[PDB]
Amino acid sequence: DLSSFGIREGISEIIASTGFEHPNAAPIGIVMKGERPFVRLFKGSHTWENVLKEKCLASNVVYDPILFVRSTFLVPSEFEYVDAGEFKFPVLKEAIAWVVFECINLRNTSLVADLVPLNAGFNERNIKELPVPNRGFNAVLEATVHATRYQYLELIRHYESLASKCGGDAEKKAMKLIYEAL
Amino acid sequence: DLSSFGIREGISEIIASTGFEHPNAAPIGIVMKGERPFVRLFKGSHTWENVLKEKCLASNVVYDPILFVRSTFSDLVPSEFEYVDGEFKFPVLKEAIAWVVFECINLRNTDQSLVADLVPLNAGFNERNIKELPVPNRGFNAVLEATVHATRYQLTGEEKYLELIRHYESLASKCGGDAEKKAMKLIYEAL
Ligand SMILES: Cc1cc2nc3c(=O)[nH]c(=O)nc-3n(C[C@H](O)[C@H](O)[C@H](O)COP(=O)(O)O)c2cc1C
Ligand SMILES: Cc1cc2nc3c(=O)[nH]c(=O)nc-3n(C[C@H](O)[C@H](O)[C@H](O)COP(=O)(O)O)c2cc1C
Repeated sequence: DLSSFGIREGISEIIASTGFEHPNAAPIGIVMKGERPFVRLFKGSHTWENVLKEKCLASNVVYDPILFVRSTFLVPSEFEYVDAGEFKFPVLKEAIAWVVFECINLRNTSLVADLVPLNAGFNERNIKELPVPNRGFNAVLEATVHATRYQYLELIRHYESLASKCGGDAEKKAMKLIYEAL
Repeated sequence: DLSSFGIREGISEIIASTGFEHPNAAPIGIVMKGERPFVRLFKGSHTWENVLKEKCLASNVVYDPILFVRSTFSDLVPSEFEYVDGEFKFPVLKEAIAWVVFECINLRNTDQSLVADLVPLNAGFNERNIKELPVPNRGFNAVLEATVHATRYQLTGEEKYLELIRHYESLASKCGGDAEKKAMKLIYEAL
């Protein structure tokens, strides 16, 4: 039941892990519009390269804005390996919940692929506080989108003030990290 | 532990319930920056009037964008609330994920706002209301922003705001589910 692992109606903003041979993480929206979940991957990214080669991707639900930003620009010790068929596949140690997916029906449009769930897990250890809407966290999320597009600088500058007004220390540090990264 | 009930560092966007004698709900940001949480209420609102008289307010954590927009632009009906416990009961939302009843203290005017610190009196969790895992969704986030800009459009009349609402409608349509798309329709109807 994908809903329990954060894969929900609309576009769920998660951190996608890929790379059996070298783990990689990057924010990705998984889309759910009534049928199988699917992804639309910008061509050229390591996520795109990994899905083409390996046809596997895992979702990682993350509420930490620092992790979102660091993954927009993670080292192997940050990943753990979980069962994906007879292979093991990297997910984030700090994931609240993960689902490993086989990527199917690959088609260029970006690269689009539908997702078939292989295995899923929940990390009780990782939920310490109750999630609550925070416009500062939302602002960091909008900044990472523009950062990725930039890879826009003017736009990132605006979100900074919302992150500073509404964010906690973690949102403020994440926004600092974006500024440093570019 | 307030973080267990959704009162976290920074400004937590919740729906505040107030009104011993007639329950009222409205989106409000509770601010936490190292000490007691506090609220900055715009003068003249129903939440403001109830805090002034009663000095009590409850946070309600809500992930439903429909309830956000309805509480912003409408009156929730008394059947949407339930009563929880010092002496006297106090209204919280039945659809709240988690609620905290606070005594409002140190009421002070600054600017065109009433500021109050918050001392928790009681708190609860509604297991029954968590059915899916929360996940960041830019459509939900767009609904939140659109509600802010819509209130400013009512302020100020500026077209700058209708243009922003249209951009957020676009994200709600792309990224949201059915609930977000319904929420945006309610914003439009309200305007
Ligand atoms: C919140 C957010 C959502 C994103 N969603 C997608 C997406 O669904 N598809 C995509 O290709 N890129 C998406 N991106 C952009 C990628 O995260 C970005 O290009 C990333 O840095 C690629 O890194 P990689 O080469 O390691 O895969 C998103 C970025 C942000 C911050
Ligand atoms: C996301 C969001 C956050 C808000 N935060 C506050 C706030 O913290 N303080 C405040 O006075 N009004 C805030 N508002 C505006 C009130 O929600 C709005 O004026 C509401 O209509 C008040 O209704 P009431 O008269 O029933 O109190 C916020 C609105 C939105 C949509």
